[PDB]
Amino acid sequence: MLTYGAPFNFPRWIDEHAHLLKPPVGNRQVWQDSDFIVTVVGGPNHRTDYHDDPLEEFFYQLRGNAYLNLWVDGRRERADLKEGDIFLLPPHVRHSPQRPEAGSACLVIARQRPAGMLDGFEWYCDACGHLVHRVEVQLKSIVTDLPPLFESFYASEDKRRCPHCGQVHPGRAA
Amino acid sequence: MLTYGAPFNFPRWIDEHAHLLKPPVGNRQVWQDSDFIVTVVGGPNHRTDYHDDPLEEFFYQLRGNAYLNLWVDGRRERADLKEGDIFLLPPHVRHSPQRPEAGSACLVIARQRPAGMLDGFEWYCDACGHLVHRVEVQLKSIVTDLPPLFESFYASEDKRRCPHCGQVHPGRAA
Ligand SMILES: Nc1c(O)cccc1C(=O)O
Ligand SMILES: Nc1c(O)cccc1C(=O)O
Ligand SMILES: [Fe+2]
Ligand SMILES: [Fe+2]
Ligand SMILES: [Fe+2]
Ligand SMILES: [Fe+2]
Repeated sequence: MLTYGAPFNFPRWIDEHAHLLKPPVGNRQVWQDSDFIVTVVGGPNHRTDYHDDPLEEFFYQLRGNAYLNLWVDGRRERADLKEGDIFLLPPHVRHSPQRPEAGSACLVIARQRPAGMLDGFEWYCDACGHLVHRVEVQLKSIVTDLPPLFESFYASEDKRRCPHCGQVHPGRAA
Repeated sequence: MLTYGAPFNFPRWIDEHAHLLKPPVGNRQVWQDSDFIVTVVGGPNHRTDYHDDPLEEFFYQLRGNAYLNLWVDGRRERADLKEGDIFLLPPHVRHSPQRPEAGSACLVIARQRPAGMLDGFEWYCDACGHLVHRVEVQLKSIVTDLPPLFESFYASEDKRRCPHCGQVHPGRAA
């Protein structure tokens, strides 16, 4: 049967769950236990991490504007997500979503990762740009696994200390 | 780098490629050679087949309305796709997309199938409902593998002959 239920109005669903799109991530999954992970992300969010997703991610900015901070070579870049843009992110491109606008909404689609395909979360030095800290995880929820991770980074000066220049990353106000 | 290029305006892309959304399928792939198969489908299309997709499919009806004829038990059903609806179709649910409206557009997202994960295309008897004909394929393009398949069904009375009641399926005007 229709395991994921019947079709429904998306604009109206987003209006109804707007109150639930909370920071740091601003996440919300539309269907549970499905192979496609379909989420709506709103603003304002708070992200200092770069995600290393080992699969592709699809974006469609439905309301408001946002941008992804990226590493493209070793260079800091930004891909803008103006209202109405779509974007397909290749695997492993480090990205840090910035969602400043209240009432913002972006459709974000990813797939369940196979066992032993791990996500990376990375922070980089503000001063020298060297990698400061990386955690790899077998992700089981993009909604409710993210903020505990950021938490233990923020709460610890040794994790935030650049191993190249010794600058201590600002953590939860970067 | 950004293999699939940078973000771009989706409404405008659809307007620009509207002339290309041709029947029977009405298909068009946004990015090539990617793991997510992201297509826009428009109308009017012409579909008599039921697709047995071994992975999930995501739908977001962006412009116009459409419906999927389904088999849910062994029962013929219809899930309507009114403008603005989203829908996640489970694996293997037989579906026949009907897109009657000109200037219609639906975002449809699927994944590349692994080797040896085959798609099924099926036709059913109008009179008795028995399965008339099934082809399994290792799909390599959802745009440009579909219509040749339908073609050899339509062009052949033995393929269209119900093995239960001997009724010959109407083929290319069903
Ligand atoms: N891209 C994202 C991710 O991988 C996890 C959570 C949120 C987002 C986003 O785009 O905001
Ligand atoms: N669902 C579809 C598919 O699997 C192939 C081609 C077209 C569609 C559609 O929704 O029209
Ligand atoms: Fe991400
Ligand atoms: Fe540093
Ligand atoms: Fe299909
Ligand atoms: Fe029959």
